Amino acid sequence: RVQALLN
Amino acid sequence: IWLPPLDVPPTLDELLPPLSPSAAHGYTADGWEWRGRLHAVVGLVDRPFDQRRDPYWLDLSGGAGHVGVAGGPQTGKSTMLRTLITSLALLHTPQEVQFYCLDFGGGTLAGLAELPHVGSVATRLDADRIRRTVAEVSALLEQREQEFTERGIDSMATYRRLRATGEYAGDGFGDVFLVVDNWLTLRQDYEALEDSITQLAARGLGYGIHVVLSSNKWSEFRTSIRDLLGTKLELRLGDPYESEVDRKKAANVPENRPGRGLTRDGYHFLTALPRIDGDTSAETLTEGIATTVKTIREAWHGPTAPPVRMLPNVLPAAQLPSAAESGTRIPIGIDEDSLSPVYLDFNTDPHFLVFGDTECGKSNLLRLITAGIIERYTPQQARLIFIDYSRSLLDVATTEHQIGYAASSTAASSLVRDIKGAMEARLPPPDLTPEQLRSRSWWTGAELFLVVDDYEMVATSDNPLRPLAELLPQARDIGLHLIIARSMGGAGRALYEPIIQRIKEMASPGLVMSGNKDEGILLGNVKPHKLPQGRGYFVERRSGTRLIQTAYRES
Ligand SMILES: Nc1ncnc2c1ncn2[C@@H]1O[C@H](COP(=O)(O)OP(=O)(O)OP(=O)(O)O)[C@@H](O)[C@H]1O
Ligand SMILES: Nc1ncnc2c1ncn2[C@@H]1O[C@H](COP(=O)(O)OP(=O)(O)OP(=O)(O)O)[C@@H](O)[C@H]1O
Ligand SMILES: [Mg+2]
Ligand SMILES: [Mg+2]
Repeated sequence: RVQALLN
Repeated sequence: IWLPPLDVPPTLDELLPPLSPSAAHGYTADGWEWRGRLHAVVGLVDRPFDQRRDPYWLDLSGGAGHVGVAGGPQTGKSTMLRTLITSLALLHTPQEVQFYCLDFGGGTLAGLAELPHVGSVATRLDADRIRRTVAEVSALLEQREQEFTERGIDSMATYRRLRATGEYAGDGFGDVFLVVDNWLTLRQDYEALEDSITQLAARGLGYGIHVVLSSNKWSEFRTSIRDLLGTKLELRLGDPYESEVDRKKAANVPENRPGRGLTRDGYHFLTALPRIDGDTSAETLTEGIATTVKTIREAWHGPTAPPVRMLPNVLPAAQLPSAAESGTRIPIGIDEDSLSPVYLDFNTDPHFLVFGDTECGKSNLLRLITAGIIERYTPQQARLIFIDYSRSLLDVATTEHQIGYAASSTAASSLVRDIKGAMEARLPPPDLTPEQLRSRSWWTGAELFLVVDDYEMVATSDNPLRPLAELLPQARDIGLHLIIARSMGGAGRALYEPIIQRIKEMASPGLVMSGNKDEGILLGNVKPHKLPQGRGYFVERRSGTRLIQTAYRES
């Protein structure tokens, strides 16, 4: 999940 | 046999009935049975064994619709053009005939600009107007080729008969005349407009589009278009060996008496002066015209000739199609060719690249596309990451889509690391059915849009984005998108650095704006030159290269 990975 | 050389040329009032102010046909021959039948008198003619000169008339309804004019320096080419236009203007209304001029011969057609029959005159300078004037008429031809077929319009004569009723709107035009003063100057400085105008002459006469072309020599016309000029008016020629009537007859044509010429039948004619006052002198020519144009303008209180729609200095982004009518396609501006919207499709091509000099509108374009993505994608469908050292994308980076913002070289490295890891996980496994590759099945999630402004200063020796270069051509399978803008400073040698090299290699869409030609070609076939703010050559290897004008987003 890109949404959780970077922040 | 021939009549002795005349000492003073005729004027239009001499060769026309008593002219009156009409309500409402303008200042014309009120009630004449010959008014508005597209015939026009252009002077006097001396046929053999005549003892009195007859009025020279031209029929422009039918095959002789296209007019060609030749002759050497100061032979009277430009004055003939002005006489033909004025003569037609005296026998017609602005709703019946329209004129669009490309003046490359002394710029003297400007005096007829205030005529309600004339909608555009372009000097040598006004390239933007020149290039657009032709495209305007070319678009009208294509419009009528479908308008006439969808309705009961079999011939052009039928169309005129319908507008003669006064109850027919039509396409807003009548008979349109494209006038060029120096065909040589055109095909030299506008090679693209040579073939396009030629195509207009080919099939446009049956749709009411006329070409009135002038040049120094007949040989300056290509055979493709020279043969299309039905009506040819040949004046005193240097090197009469390329005359279209007779060589020996042309060598005996009076020099230093401008207006004198030959017809295709070999008749001696003399160009009349574009006046309606009666003054047969030519040293009072600049002023004859003015009064005439004024009179025609005053007597006409109706619609004028439609203008050439120019590319706007500032194109409001509110004009471009909304997300409800465009879909995932993102409009970024309109093209010069047809003033139609120009879309971007990231489902067809993942990346996008911009080149432009100082304050040309690079950062504005990125704010446009980003806002376009925001408008069309939910944050669960597409997430945004900004690399913005100059902090120029603040207005569009406050959305929920944004999950990264790098304003420093350090912050960029911290993001690309999490980016490289996140995207490598989406790299397709070796064994996959084509349907799994087509639908992108093995991974579920959102698309990643990486927006980079001023790539020029993020591309140092230790470019923090370089670790992404190796997976850039794999973007279609992993859902990655790079949207990059760069300056022109060293842009040429910046085509070989790992990232731009691979982005350009993928034939990615992009445009070039206001660059210096010292930088050479960057995208496609266009060598950069100074362009206005927001304008650029939209290079796409599906639709070739097109000059477009990008939109402006407020704040
Ligand atoms: N019928 C005429 N009688 C007397 N003088 C004329 C006539 N026609 C043109 N002239 C004069 O000849 C001069 C040049 O005319 P014109 O501009 O038509 O030639 P041109 O072919 O356009 O020259 P260039 O090749 O330099 O553009 C004008 O200043 C005009 O006063
Ligand atoms: N699409 C457009 N049409 C017309 N004018 C524009 C357009 N976009 C920007 N401009 C004008 O150009 C100026 C500079 O715009 P912008 O900052 O987008 O260019 P830039 O490439 O970011 O400049 P810099 O190189 O300084 O970052 C603005 O003041 C704006 O008024
Ligand atoms: Mg001229
Ligand atoms: Mg900028």
